[PDB]
Amino acid sequence: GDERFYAEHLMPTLQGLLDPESAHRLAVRFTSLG
Repeated sequence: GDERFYAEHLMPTLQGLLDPESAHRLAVRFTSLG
């Protein structure tokens, strides 16, 4: 794991699993799902 662990497990993780647009978009959907 290098290019798929440092770019596929770091970018979408550090800048996607808690991003104001990536994490908020995937969260708001579950928060306002009903």
